[PDB]
Amino acid sequence: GFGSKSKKEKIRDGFEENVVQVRRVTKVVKGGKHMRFRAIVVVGDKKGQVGVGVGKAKEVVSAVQKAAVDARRNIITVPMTKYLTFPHRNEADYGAARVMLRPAAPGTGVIAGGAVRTVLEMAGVENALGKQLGSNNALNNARATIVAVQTMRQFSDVARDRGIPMEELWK
Amino acid sequence: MPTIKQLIRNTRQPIRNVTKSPALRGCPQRRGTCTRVYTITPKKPNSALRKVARVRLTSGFEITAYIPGIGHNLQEHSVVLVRGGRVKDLPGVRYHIVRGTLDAVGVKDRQQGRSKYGVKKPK
Amino acid sequence: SVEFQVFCFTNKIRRLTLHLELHKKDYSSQRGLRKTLGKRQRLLAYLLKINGVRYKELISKL
Amino acid sequence: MGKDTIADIITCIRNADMNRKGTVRIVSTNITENIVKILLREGFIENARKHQERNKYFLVLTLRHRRNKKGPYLNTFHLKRVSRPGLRIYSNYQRIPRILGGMGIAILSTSRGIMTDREARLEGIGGEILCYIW
RNA sequence: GUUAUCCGGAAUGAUUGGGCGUAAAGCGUCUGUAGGUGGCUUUUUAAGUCCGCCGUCAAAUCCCAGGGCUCAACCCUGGACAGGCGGUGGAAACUACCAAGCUGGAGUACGGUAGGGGCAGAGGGAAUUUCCGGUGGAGCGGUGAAAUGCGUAGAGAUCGGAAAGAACACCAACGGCGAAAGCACUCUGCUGGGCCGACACUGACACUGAGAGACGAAAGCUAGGGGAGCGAAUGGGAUUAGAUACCCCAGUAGUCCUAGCCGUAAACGAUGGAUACUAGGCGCUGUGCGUAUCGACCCGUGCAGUGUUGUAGCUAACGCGUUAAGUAUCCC
Repeated sequence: GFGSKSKKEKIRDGFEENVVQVRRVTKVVKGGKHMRFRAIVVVGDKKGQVGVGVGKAKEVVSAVQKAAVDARRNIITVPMTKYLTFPHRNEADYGAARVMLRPAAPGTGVIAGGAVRTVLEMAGVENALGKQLGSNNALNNARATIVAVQTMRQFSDVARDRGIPMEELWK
Repeated sequence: MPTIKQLIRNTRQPIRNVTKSPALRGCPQRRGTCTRVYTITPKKPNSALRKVARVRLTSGFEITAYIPGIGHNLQEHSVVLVRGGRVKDLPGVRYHIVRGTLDAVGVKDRQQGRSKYGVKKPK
Repeated sequence: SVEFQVFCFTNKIRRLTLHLELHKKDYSSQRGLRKTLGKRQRLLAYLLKINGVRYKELISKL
Repeated sequence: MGKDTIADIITCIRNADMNRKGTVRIVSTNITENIVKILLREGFIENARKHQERNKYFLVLTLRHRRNKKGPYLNTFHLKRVSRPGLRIYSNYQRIPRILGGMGIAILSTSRGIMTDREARLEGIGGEILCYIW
C-alpha cells in the first residue's frame, strides 16, 4: 500500500497493449442478473514478441490490465526470417477456428481479419496475408494464429535438423 | 462425395440468387397504376400507420407498394413508378414508390437528403 | 484345386436344393444357397477370365 | 496389402511417430525400397534395415528424435499423399512444386527413377507426383 | 445516391475446399449384375505420363517492352509464357497392356470345435379358466375410498376328475448365435453360418454395389381354423364442474396356427462396408501351444469375438479411443 503505482506499472514501452474485444459477459443469480467484463488483450513488442490473454472483472480497466498480466506471462517469439515476413505458409486450427497464414512480398501491408491482424500488427511482421477459415470468434481465432506461428520453422533450423549443408536458398 | 462417381455424376447446384423482387422483372423500376391507397399496421413490436398503395404494374402483376416520405398526393387511379426494396415491418409490401417522378410529387418541405424524395433545391 | 470347388459347390447346390424344395420355408439356408451361387459364379467368371477351351470344358462337364 | 502399398508405408510413418514410437516395420517392395533410399539420405529418418521373418524381406526404419523433451522430437514429420489411386496427378517440369520454398520435398516418379525436386528439377523431366513431405 | 442484374465475400454445392453419434444428413440388413478401385516379382508394347522438335489455335483483347497523341484514356509496333489439338523423334519409374512365376489377400480339401442359427416332427409339466362331482353356508372380488359385478339357483375356499388353448418359472450372466429382425421347456431329423490348425490344394479368384433380388419386430388385411388369459373399440360403475381418459367390472376384433399380401418402427450402437497401422489395466466366450502334473486344475500366451476404464489423436462440447467418432485408401 505504498501508493500511486508509479514505479510498479512498468510504463509499457517494452510491451504495447491493445484490446481486441471487450464483451460484457453476464451471469444470473438469485438476486438477479449481473455482468462482468471479458476483455481480450494482445500484448507484444514489434520485435517479434506477442501473446493473447483473456480476463474478466466487474471493472473495465481492471479486466483489461488483468488480461494483460495474464498475457505478459504468455509469450512466444515469431519466427520471421526475411525482411519482416514469414518463412513459409502455415495453417493450424484451434478449437473450431482455422487460420491460413501465407508469407508475402515486402510491398504488402498485413492483410487479415481483425483478430489475426491484431496479433500480427503487434507481432511486428509487416508482410503477411492470412485468411481465416471457420469461426467468427476472436479468441480462438487469435490463439489459433499463435499456435499457427509457434510451429513454424526457419531455413537455418531445418538445415540444422535435416543435416543438409546448405543450398536451394536465394538468401 | 468421392472424386469418383458420386461427383462425376453431379454434386448438386445451388439455384440462383433468388429474385428479391418478383415483379420489376425486366429491370429496375416500373410504371404503376394506383388501385388502393389504404393503410396497414406493422407487426407486433412496432406501432404505426404505414400508408401503402396497392398498385397494378405494366408488367402483368399487381402488388402493394409502400409510399415513403411524409406527405402524399396519391389518389385513386393515379400513375406511380415503383422500385424494389423490402419494407421489413409490413408483411406483403415488397416494393417502394419513387417520389418526385411521374404523378407522385416530392415530399413537403424537406431539406436533408432530397435525392431520395424528389425535391429540388430551395435557396 | 478349382474344379473341385465348382463341382463341390454343384453337389452342394444339388443336395441343398433337394433339401429346400421339399421343405419350402427355411429362410436361413436361402442365404447359403445364394452365397454358394455367387461364390461359384465369381469362380466361373474367374476361370472364364483365364481361359477359353478349359472353361468350355467346365461348362460341358455340368 | 490393402488397396495401397504407399499409404501402407506412409500411414505407418504418421501412425508410428504420432505415438512417438521410433521404429517402423513395413513390407519391402521395389517402390518402398526406393522411397526409403531417397528418404534416409535426406535427413528425415535414421536407418533402414532389411531382414526376414518367414523369408519375407521387411524394412525396419528408425525415426529421428532429439533429447528428453515434452516430446523427444520437435519438428513434427507431416507426411502426406497426393496421387491417390483413382485420382492420378501428373506434373510437367513447370508445375513441380517447391514445398514451403524447399523445406519439404516432393517424391515423384520420373522416367529415370523416383527423384526429389532437386533431382527432377535439374533433369527437366516431369512425372507422376507420388507424395510430398514437409 | 437509390434500384435492378452478375460475380465476390460464400469453404453457403466443397477438384483445390465441407460434412453424416447427438447440430440438416448412413438405406432396416444382406446377396449380387453393370460399373469403380485393387497384392508381389520379372519381361514386352507405350494408350495414359514425361522430354525434344514441328504445325495450328485469325486479327482485335489481356501480359511485357517501346512509340505516338502536351499526359492519361485511346491508338500503334514487336515479343511470348501458358494452355488445347495434331504430326514426329526419344524415356519406361507409375496406371494400363503382354507373358511367366509367387503367397501373406481370398477360397477349397481335412480334422476338430461352440452355439436360444433356421425349419419340421414328436413329447413334457406348473399355472389359469371352464365344466363334473364331495364338503360348507354368506359373502367373494375390487379400491385412494367406494361401486358395477358375482353369490341362498350355494359364490368364493378346499379335494378329486376331465378338457381347452396360450406361454414356457429357477437356470438367465454387464451371457451364446444370427446379416439384420430376431432366437431359451426338452428330444430327434434335415440344413445354413462362424472360429482354430497343418501348407494339403488353386493362384489374386479381392472390396463395394447404381438399378435389381431376398429377408424383414409389432400393429394391419384376404382365406380357413382355433379362442383359456390379456385386451383397442364398446358398455356399466367410480373420481370429476365436466370425463369420450388414468381406477374398477364385463368385453368384441386382435393375440396363436396354415397359406399369402403389406414392407413400415427410436428396424438404434441414433455410428454403411472393407483393408492396413497406432499405449495400457481389468474382464468374458471359443479354440491353440508350453508349464504343472501325466488328470481335472492352474499360469502365461497365439488368434477371433464380446465388455469395461483409459494414453495419443480427433471433437463445438459431451465423449470415442485397436470393436475409434484416430491416422490414411477404396465404394455406395
